[PDB]
Amino acid sequence: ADSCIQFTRHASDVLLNLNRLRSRDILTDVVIVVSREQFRAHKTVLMACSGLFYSIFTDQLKCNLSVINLDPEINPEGFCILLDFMYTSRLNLREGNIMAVMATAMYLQMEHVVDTCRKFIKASE
Amino acid sequence: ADSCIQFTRHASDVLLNLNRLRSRDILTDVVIVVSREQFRAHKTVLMACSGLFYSIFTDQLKCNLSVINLDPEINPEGFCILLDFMYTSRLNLREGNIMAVMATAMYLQMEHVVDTCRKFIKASE
Amino acid sequence: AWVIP
Amino acid sequence: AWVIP
Ligand SMILES: COc1ccc([C@H]2C[C@@H](c3ccc(Cl)cc3)Nc3ncnn32)c(OC)c1OC
Ligand SMILES: COc1ccc([C@H]2C[C@@H](c3ccc(Cl)cc3)Nc3ncnn32)c(OC)c1OC
Repeated sequence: ADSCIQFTRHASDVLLNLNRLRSRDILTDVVIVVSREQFRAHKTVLMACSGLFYSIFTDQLKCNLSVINLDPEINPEGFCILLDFMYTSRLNLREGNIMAVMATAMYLQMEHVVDTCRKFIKASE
Repeated sequence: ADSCIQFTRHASDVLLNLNRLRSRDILTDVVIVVSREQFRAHKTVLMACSGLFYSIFTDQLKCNLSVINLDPEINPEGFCILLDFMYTSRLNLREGNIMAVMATAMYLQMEHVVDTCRKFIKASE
Repeated sequence: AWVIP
Repeated sequence: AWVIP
């Protein structure tokens, strides 16, 4: 219908609550392994934020896996920063992590993050 | 960190993508039965929007059910309207459905929806 | 909150 | 879009 009203804060409130479920380990259904580190998450949130996870979890075999191992070249802190961005909209971008964050965002197919990393790098050169 | 940047549209984009997963029946993990009607959804989105579903899916036995049957007094169209609100932030509130929407929102423990229903009813009296 | 979208 | 929250 074209007659709907909208609650402005709803999408933000949903994301806050999904991150609270992740913090409490409620209904997490996948572990992402990045070298020596493991991160528990919800497949639907990963798919909704990343083109790589969208492809993985729509594959008829990989959709059923409970563990996904990422490429060993992926930096765990870079992944942690991007997973926190997925669940909060906030990206902890710092001089010390920007190259790892950008490389991880390219691998995860997160173009908006890649774009801001490129802009911050270009401003310092 | 206090140094984060934020992507304004992220939470809205996540919700649009979760609703696209629901439309395509991707990774839905529960069927909600309302009298003769069935609705497929994602438990995490329901929990993030409703106090009743938060209680159900944090219960150690009910968290594992793949079908949840609602009270027979719940109107299926009222539930459909609220499920669409959960996944889109938009509530199709009309003179013809407001009483059913309000009763369903009280049962699902969705206080912001109950509040706007009460305001619209009060304005017409 | 509520608005006309 | 990006902002300072
Ligand atoms: C409106 O068209 C589309 C909308 C959404 C998707 C994908 C995108 C995918 C995604 C990719 C990259 C990023 Cl940064 C974030 C999310 N996640 C997703 N969840 C549900 N659907 N979709 C699409 O890819 C199939 C679309 O056809 C181009
Ligand atoms: C900051 O404190 C809390 C934040 C969130 C929740 C619940 C609320 C619950 C919910 C209830 C009602 C509505 Cl309208 C929408 C959502 N959904 C949820 N997903 C994850 N956590 N929570 C809480 O309930 C345990 C909180 O302690 C009061």
